[PDB]
Amino acid sequence: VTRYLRLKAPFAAFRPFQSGSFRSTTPVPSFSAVYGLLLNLAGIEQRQEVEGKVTLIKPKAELPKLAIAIGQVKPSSTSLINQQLHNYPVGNSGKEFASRTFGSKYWIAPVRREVLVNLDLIIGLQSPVEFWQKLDQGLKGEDEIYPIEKPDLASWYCPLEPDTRPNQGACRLTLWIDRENNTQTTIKVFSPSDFRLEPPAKAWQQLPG
Amino acid sequence: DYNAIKNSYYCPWFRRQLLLNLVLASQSWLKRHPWYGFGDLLSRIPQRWLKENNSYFSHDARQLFTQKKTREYAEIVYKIAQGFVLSKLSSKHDLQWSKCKGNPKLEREYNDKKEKVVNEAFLAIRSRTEKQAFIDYFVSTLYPHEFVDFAQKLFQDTDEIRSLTLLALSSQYPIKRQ
Amino acid sequence: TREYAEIVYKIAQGFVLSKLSSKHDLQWSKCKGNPKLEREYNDKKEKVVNEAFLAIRSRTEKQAFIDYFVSTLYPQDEFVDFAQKLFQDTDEIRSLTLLALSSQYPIK
Amino acid sequence: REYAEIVYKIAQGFVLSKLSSKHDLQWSKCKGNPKLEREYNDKKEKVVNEAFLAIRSRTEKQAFIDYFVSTLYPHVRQDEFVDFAQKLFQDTDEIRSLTLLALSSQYPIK
Amino acid sequence: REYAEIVYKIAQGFVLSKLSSKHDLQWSKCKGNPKLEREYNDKKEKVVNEAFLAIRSRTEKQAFIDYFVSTLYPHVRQDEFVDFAQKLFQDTDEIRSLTLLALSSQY
Amino acid sequence: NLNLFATILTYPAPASNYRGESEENRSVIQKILKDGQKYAIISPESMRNALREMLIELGQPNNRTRLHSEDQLAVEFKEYPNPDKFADDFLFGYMVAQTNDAKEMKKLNRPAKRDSIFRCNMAVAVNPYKYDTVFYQSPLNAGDSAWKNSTSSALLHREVTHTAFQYPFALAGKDCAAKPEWVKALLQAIAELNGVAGGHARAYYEFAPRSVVARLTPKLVAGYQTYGFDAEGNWLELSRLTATDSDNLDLPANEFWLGGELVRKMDQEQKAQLEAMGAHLYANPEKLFADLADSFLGV
Amino acid sequence: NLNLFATILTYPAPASNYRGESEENRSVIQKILKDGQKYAIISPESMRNALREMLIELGQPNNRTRLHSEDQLAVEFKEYPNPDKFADDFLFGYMVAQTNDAKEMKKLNRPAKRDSIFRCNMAVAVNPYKYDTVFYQSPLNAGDSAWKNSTSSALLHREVTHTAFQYPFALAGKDCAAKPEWVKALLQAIAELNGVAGGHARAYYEFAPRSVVARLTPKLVAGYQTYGFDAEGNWLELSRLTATDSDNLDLPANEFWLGGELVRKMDQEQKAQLEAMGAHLYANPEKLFADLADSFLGV
Amino acid sequence: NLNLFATILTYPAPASNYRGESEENRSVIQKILKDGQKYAIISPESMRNALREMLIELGQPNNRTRLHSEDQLAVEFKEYPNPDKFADDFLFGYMVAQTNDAKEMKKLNRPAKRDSIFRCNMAVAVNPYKYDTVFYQSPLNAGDSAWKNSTSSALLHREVTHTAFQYPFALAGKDCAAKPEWVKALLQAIAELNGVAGGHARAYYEFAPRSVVARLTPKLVAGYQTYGFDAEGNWLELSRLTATDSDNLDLPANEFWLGGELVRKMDQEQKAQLEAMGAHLYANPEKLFADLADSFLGV
Repeated sequence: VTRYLRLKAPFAAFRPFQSGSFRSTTPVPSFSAVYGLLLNLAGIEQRQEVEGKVTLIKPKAELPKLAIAIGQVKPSSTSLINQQLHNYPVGNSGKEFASRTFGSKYWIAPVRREVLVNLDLIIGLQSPVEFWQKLDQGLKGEDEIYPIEKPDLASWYCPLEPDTRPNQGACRLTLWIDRENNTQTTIKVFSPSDFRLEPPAKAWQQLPG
Repeated sequence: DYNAIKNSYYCPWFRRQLLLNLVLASQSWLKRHPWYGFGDLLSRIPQRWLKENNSYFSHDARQLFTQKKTREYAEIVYKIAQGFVLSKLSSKHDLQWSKCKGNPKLEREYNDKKEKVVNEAFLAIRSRTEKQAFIDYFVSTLYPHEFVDFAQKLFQDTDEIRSLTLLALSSQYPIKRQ
Repeated sequence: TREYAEIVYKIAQGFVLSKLSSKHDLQWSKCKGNPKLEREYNDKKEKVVNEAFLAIRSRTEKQAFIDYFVSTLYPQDEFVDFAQKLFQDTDEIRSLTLLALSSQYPIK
Repeated sequence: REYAEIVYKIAQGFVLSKLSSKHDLQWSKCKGNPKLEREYNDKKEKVVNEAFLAIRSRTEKQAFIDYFVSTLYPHVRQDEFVDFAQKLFQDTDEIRSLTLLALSSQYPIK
Repeated sequence: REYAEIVYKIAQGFVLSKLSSKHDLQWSKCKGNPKLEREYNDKKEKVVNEAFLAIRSRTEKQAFIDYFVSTLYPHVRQDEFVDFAQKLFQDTDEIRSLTLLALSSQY
Repeated sequence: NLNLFATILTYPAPASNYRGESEENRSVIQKILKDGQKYAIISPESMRNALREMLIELGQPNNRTRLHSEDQLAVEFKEYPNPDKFADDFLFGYMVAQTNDAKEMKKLNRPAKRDSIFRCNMAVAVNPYKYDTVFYQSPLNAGDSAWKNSTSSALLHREVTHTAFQYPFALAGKDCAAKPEWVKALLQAIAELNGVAGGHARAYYEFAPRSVVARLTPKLVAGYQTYGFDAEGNWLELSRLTATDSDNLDLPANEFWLGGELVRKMDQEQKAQLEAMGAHLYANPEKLFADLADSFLGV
Repeated sequence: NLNLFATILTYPAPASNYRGESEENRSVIQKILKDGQKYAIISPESMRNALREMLIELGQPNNRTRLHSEDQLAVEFKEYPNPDKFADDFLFGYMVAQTNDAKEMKKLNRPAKRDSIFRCNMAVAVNPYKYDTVFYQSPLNAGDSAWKNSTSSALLHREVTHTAFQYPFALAGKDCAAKPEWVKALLQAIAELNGVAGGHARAYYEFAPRSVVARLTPKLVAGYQTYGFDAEGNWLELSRLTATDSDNLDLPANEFWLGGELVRKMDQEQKAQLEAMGAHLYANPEKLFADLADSFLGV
Repeated sequence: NLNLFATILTYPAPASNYRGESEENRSVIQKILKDGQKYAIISPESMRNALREMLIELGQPNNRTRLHSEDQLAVEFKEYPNPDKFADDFLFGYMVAQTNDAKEMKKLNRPAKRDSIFRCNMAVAVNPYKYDTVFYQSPLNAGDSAWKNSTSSALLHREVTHTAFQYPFALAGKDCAAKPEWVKALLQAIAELNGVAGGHARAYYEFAPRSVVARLTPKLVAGYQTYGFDAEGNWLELSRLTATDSDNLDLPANEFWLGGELVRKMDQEQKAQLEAMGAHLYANPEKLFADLADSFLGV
């Protein structure tokens, strides 16, 4: 890796991909979300932004190549703070609903979901010099994030093989997802490793995106 | 740890909340037993009326009488509560349970006074609780009255000591007839 | 630890012992000599401790000021700052003194 | 603070002045003696006892005694604190509390 | 209030006038030797202390005694006599709490 | 070349918002385990709704009404938001319609999908909850009336507390320059917020500005993090005064004006002379936001 | 077009609210935490009931009354005879069921929900109390004529404390339907507010207003720290009231009305604010309060 | 209709009232404090018993007579409380809560409801010191008699306080059947008001009123500061200056009735000056009660 930078945030939420009627969350963000956040923070606009019923139709032909890991310093708890969020009905969709048709989003119904009390992340990116330079220009050029790479090292994550039973692992995770018919991502489960030493090469994952 | 809870017969729903506090920070959080708050919140509303009924099977002998200097700090509370209740009940009428158990047809008259002398104090400590006012109620606890080098704990925690004085006071609550 | 804790405890035991040895003129050596003399000595200490216990409760809050019974129980350089420390925020000092009196209360 | 030690200072001065009236001012005859030290403290303790007894008897005359009787017999000393010699006209209670505290400390009896 | 300092200030002038009257050459000879000051200090002590007994004797005539004595020595008395109605109509506040305790028992 | 963002605080008063999720015969409020304690919170959706309500109250045109319906809560009186002008004041204009207005063939406007301006955070209390409780009479309506009575009368209970709230803006960018008048009106509406929560009419709590202080150059937010502050003290003051004394040359205090409403009463001159002669005026939030708008029209 | 809200207080006297929620042997009053101390509460429902009672007394049309002749207390005239055509203060009582007066649509086209014009708040004390204060006594029984036969024979306790407390309130601005006499009669009823208590056997606490501040500019609530401790008689914002009209214009003093005993502390700064516009210093609070009614309604 | 309410105080004297019923070694009298000072005593319900007894000695029916035969006090009753056949202790047919039911409401049509028509409050002293004793003692008989009281000797002390204290009350009633004689008797009896706080053969105290003042007899409830006059000093004279000012220029006056002490030793010129309506000035307080009852009652 070239260098890595640290950040923290008080509140966040990471929905499982089509969790269901009742939402849920995961202790750590997905790799795809982190990749998108880093791409946007550099000021790189999305490669494709066509419009229609849906979006996110992304070929890999023109897209930066890069390798990302993930880290974690302090465990955080979870809470549930919501009572309502409307939806789009399935069924008759009778009476007025069919009468209005104004970007409908009618039939408000109650539903709850989860939030994270606190969040802090440490990992950065292994990338060529030009990409890091333009990322710095996007951050500084024409909540809070800053590089403390060498000190302040904490635990990390890594894919797990059928041995060495881990503790408090993440149930599911996403690598590269497109909102269409596909095979989604291959590996789901991940395992945390606790040691104040540089993460192993297995922790680094070369992202296809 | 979970294998222990099933041993106690007819666990009350309040002491049952011990399962909630089972969860480098929270490995040993259970050892402080900070269950006074949520245990009191629900117990206030419908079960302040029902607390007199069947003693919820003696409250599992009031958590099995704490399942038996910080340990001595916990033990002195148990000693002080029992000394207070016995001394106050004696100073009221000079009747002793040692003689009461000897003769029949007089147990429940003694026990009724014990009930009405313990519940009033329990309810007095139930309310009027804050950082400073609570310590002034300790005058009543030692009303019929080393060993002083713990104010550096009492004046600082104000919650663990309150929880112990609240829960252990129910240990002297009368046992059921059956 | 030259703090409030032992200071109040020392003066509390010294106060009760002094005046019982003045009014009754008794020493602990005579108490342990025979069981008879011990019990009324215990009884005499019983009356001495309780009258202060009830009466110190009689005067409460700032009306207690820093003037107490038999002139603050008639308690060198450490006195100057300690007096100033008890000059302000006097509420805790009186509360913790009751602990010393209960400690001096005879057992059984 | 500064007034408290001033109360302390006059307490020593009054005690030694009473000793000078009754016996010698200097204290070296009672050094390592089982009888001379005994009488020196005995006359010391009885003098403060009677003076303190008179002061604590005037419980409810707080203000007036601080004007009249509690300040003539004890010889007071003033150097520059005329401004602070004013709360004696309006406080009249805490100053008494300081005086009884100072006299109580000056009771070297075991 | 303000008269407390007025009584305070006039007292040092009163005792300084007292010292200048009974004693001669005043404080100029203090630098000669500390010896003579001891007799000056003890004499100045033995004159004030005997005045303590007389001044605190009886309220009615302790007024009559101290008017005549007070009018003699100080020279700024014309300022104070014409002001505040001659000590607030003769006798008030037991002569300012007995002349402020004879100037705080002579310092 | 940015949009400024700040943090507001409210005067203390008893809480009003009951947050549903009622269990047995009690109404409760959601809590968060910030440091193992309890804290009352409010979701940003209520603030968004209240701000839009004040925008419609001030007379600014809009195309959406949430009216009290007899059957079930719903929102209506809305048409196609074809122009960005005359609608929704450049914010919160979602659309998920599967077949609409010939998409863009006759709409000829941007889809207005997944667009937002002035994304706001959520409010947090400053004092821990002490397990309070206040009971409630709640008698039956009638024993003889034609209308029903729930067959009995109960004895309820609810909990209230007094605690201030702090609240960040988080408004950035430079694209919101089409209607500076709309921006000024929105700023005034924020300055004139009242009854933001939908809690209840009785025991009403209102969000009035009280020492709103934050600013930055055209760089992303950092430094104070809008949280991690003490209660009923000088967190504003201690935090940014200490930082600026440490960072008088590291960060420009000229643009980042003063902080704290208490320092407007004492030691104002010393702080001003030691820091800078910038536009650090602080008398009232109204004129403060007025000069913010005055300086913001040019940028 | 014009809003109003005010905070009013009363004179010190022993406590009056009593409920006995704790036990038969010991009676207690509601307690609230504040900065580590404890204070008394009077719930807004009591003031709502008292206002209804005075509207009964002042010869106004009514749509609610009690019976006091049932084992469990209930209300009769609110729900039985009235289809809710016009409430006391347009409160337009609500309740949900399978139907309400033929779905409350055909016979009388009104919404199921209500208006809630009035805006009240909790009443809080100014100084703390401390624990039990008074003893009490009870008889044994009737004896010969056995009809009561309580056979209690106990010595219970009671809780009393001496404190004068204050409370705020607010009113809607644009409500003018059938207002002219209704709202002024309601205001006149507020002016006295005599019979409010949790019990009137031995307390008899009178809610006579002592000091009022009942004006601001025609806009929303500024929230100038409504809950003011008033320094046990004073006011903590005289400094924020001096600059009636100047170059800075940092405080609006043209729209303010001041109560009685604030004026009675007769001072030279009171001269200073006399020529200041919007002085409105009236000795008698009641005539000032009626004049506010006249100015807000007639003018 | 007319509503009247008044305040009184008694002459200074030493006093002590049995108030502890808690401990035997020492007696406590202090009940409630003010502004950090303990200067208030006495219960607001003993004078009810005193009034009942005095009404008994005045020839009105002995409906409820206290009897002392058992260890614990018990009070007898007549056949049933009836506010028509007899005075019913000033029509005090009170609550009868029992499971037997079968009340007169179904037989005599008596709803058991009260006719209170009276208001009273606890008295408050004007001197704070309660830390003095008398140090009496009790002997041991040991006279070989058939009865031994305690078979011991004790040295127990008591506490007394020399103070004068004030007393407010209100009536706010109206004439009805058989009322004028009964209300006239009540006003006659309130003048003496002896035998307060039960029997006391060692301390003898009286409630003879001096400087009685009654307020706003014809007008509705508008009074304020009932506890006003104190410290052996008149205070209602400036109240007349500030409330219903004597001259009818800026604040028209009102019909007041004043006692004897406030006019016995007071400026002669003031009597002539206070003659806008002449008010009601009397030398002995008992004289004015008859005229006040005649005027308010209407006959």
